[PDB]
Amino acid sequence: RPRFSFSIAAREGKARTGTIEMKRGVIRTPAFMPVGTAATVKALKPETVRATGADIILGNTYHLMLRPGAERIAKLGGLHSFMGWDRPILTDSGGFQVMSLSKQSEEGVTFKSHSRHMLSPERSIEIQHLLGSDIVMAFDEVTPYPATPSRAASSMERSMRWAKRSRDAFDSRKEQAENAALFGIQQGSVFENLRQQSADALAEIGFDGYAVGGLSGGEGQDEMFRVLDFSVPMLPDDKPHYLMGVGKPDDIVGAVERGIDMFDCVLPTRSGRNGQAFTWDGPINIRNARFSEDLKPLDSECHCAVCQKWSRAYIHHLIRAGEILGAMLMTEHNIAFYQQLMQKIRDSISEGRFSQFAQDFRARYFA
Amino acid sequence: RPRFSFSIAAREGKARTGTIEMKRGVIRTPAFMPVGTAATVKALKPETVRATGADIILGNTYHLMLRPGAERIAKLGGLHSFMGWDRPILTDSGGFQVMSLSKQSEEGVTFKSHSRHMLSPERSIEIQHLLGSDIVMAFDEVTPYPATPSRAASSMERSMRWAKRSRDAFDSRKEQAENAALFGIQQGSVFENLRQQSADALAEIGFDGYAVGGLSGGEGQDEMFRVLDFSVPMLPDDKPHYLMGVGKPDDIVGAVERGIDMFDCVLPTRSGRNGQAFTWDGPINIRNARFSEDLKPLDSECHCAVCQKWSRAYIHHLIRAGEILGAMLMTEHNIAFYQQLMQKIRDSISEGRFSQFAQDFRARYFA
Ligand SMILES: [Zn+2]
Ligand SMILES: [Zn+2]
Repeated sequence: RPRFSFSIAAREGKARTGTIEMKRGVIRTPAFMPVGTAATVKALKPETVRATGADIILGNTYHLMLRPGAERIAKLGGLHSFMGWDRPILTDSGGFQVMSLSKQSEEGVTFKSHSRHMLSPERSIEIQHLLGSDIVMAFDEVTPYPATPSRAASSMERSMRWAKRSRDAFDSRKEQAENAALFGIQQGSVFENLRQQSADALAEIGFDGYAVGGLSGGEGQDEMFRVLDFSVPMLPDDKPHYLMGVGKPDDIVGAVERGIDMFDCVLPTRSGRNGQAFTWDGPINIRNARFSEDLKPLDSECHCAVCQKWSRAYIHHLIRAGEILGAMLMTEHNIAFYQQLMQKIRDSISEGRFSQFAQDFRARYFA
Repeated sequence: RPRFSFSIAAREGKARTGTIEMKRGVIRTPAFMPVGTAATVKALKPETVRATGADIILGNTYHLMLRPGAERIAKLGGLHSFMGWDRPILTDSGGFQVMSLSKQSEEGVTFKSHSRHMLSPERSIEIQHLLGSDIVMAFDEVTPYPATPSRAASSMERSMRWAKRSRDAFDSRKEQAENAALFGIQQGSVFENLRQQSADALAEIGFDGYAVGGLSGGEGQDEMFRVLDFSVPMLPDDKPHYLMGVGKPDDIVGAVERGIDMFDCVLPTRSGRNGQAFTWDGPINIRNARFSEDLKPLDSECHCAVCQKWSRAYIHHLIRAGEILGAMLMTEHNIAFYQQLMQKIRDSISEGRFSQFAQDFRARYFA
């Protein structure tokens, strides 16, 4: 396989289905990436993550650089070997979690662990190298929501300067440039002209893929969709489009309708341990008393191992009791659900019936 | 298969190896039973528990009757169906956890949930029926350690009265009597004559197996072994001998040397989630800094899936980070370790080299 190849096999309106080929394997698009925070997809063995259909996982650079540490992971053979996942890994740059969980300047950011630490385009790319990441995210500056036009512009500008620095850091490391891919991130808040300026700048630098950054931050789905409506067509058509941190099933469906090829989100894992299970008739909270003697599976059609073997009543009990197996089963189911969602999307695009799928999906999910 | 058949295939001194055949499957003896507290072996799917080599698990009646409730489990199809374990299950009577976790009389005990509840020989046996238990423990009275001779005697007497009541409750329920087995429990603290009186009384009532109750309560291994020395030969030779709540590896080895065929204990599960891993060179606490860059498996010889795929360094990280996968891997390893211990014991008895095994095991484990 090549370092990186993205091919589109089929289209319907703005939606695309296809594949990204990388050395560690093929990624089917549109793709959903389970989140590995600190070198683990919570409550699942890597074999289980794969069994659900995941082709790629995400790793959180901020968490890894704190614990167990980037240099340490490299000493130990890199993230894939350390955690037992041998397929592609996308790493974020660490910058988001800096702002939400942890001194800012043109050089980068210093911060204290939730221990003093530093990140910058250079160090970020370096850390992702040390981890052995297959898909490297450029380091950008977070743009809060809402942001004024002035501040959105200043920050987008900085982020494009940081994108160039990311590109150069990445390219100067031969091992990294030969074996990994680099994605740039579009900024500009909700403003069309800034989104265009950002797209243009990223395209001129040139990346293997392009993320739409800065959304799912409080603006709500209508605004997110309106921004996607004009922002995604600005990106190069022949490269992957990644919508960072977007994961409700209806968000995913609408985002694919607007040209997005890749997603990540902690909802299936997070929501799973907390009691929320996804179903084709909408989410359920398994802790509800209504499930205490319900012998049905979490979902009536789901092909996952959990739905083949255990009842709502049992999982209800486990989660009420705070048992680890409850978290394990809920998580496996929810990630499997998401992968079946992605498969149905891929198939429907390939068959030119994605519009009808989106309709059918919503009528039932929000019934 | 029959309701219950115990056959001894080989002997060495007081040690025995053989099999218990029951409707739900064969149990290899000497046997170690992973503890399913509230209808789950903590952090493991039943398929994983089986993969480690377990033939039978234990269920805690006290916990189940509190949550999710005995009647509820019966409504739902019984414990095996509810939790996804289709091999034999031994249930305790609930009485121990009453005294350690929750009004006492000749009738039984009432207590408040850690909701007011009640247990007695009759209700205990009934609850174990509702759960669908394959091996039913008679309901007895706990004898604290230390106990005076007078109190040890009074309580042992009560427990033998309760043993008769257990036997009669069990036999009066045709479904239970035809499909399950009933074990009696020997009491008498550390006193030989009371242990003899108890053995005699149990044998006269007649049970499918006989537990040595009242040990591993603070007396320490030397005293436990001294009591086993005279107490186990008092039990019928042709039925299983169960030592309740005994689980350190050296305790198990010495107990088998004295005639015990069955064990349960929460150490491998409990100790696992807390960081303790069993090895043939002795336990280790994986949280220790010494393991942060150790690429070796938990144990150099262990055949378990954990030791084939992950390093000490990774598990170290997971447990330090409070990740659920750390608990999963530690537990799978420790239960697998215990099952390999039981296998080595079985094989060595079958080959007439158990004495040498016990020697070799100790010299290395306590090196
Ligand atoms: Zn499912
Ligand atoms: Zn192992």
